[PDB]
Amino acid sequence: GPHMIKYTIDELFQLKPTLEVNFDAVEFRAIIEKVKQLQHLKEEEF
Amino acid sequence: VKHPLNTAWTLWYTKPAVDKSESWSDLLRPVTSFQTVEEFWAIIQNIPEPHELPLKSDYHVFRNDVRPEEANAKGGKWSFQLRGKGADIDELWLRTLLAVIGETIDEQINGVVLSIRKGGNKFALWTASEDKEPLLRIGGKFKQVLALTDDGHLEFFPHSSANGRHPQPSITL
Ligand SMILES: [Zn+2]
Ligand SMILES: [Zn+2]
Repeated sequence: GPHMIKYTIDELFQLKPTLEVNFDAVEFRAIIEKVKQLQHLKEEEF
Repeated sequence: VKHPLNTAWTLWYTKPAVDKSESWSDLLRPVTSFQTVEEFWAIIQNIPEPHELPLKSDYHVFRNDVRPEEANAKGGKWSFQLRGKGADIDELWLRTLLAVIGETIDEQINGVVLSIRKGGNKFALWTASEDKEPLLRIGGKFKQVLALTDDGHLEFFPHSSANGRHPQPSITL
């Protein structure tokens, strides 16, 4: 039959805490920053 | 100490194309998966906030057995246009994610998408539901999560409208 676990928003915030992740967070940020660099160079602001 | 979530979820990122040719590649990539509250917060702490993302970025947070994609699939999306709430995008996004992974928005909810676009950012809550009765309850709860007291920011688009160039919502709240 059914199965469920529910947490309220407040409950989840109360469980919020360097925190380890399982992906390369440095590379992920670097990719996004490189995109912003290229968008800035290519958009004509003036 | 672990607080398990009802299901596992995957965060996906859609990277903006910087060259025309990149539109021929798969720019939608899975970032990481999580299945506890602690794992969720570790991810949030280690990824850029919505307001920092380049134009044409998307974040997708979907149940593990759901890729973020037919027109003839069942259900649709509740689309939230930030408009005048745009300064609060990071907190509204986080609250939406908590409502989803904590299963309090839901009766089902497949995933949620953040879209960064010129002129205006939006979120989309993807549901398999069709009947207006559950969709109105979902949309009303979503509206409460977002602390919206005016009408017009929420539009429900059935999956069928995806085929269109000018899709039209069947519910607006
Ligand atoms: Zn400049
Ligand atoms: Zn912040």
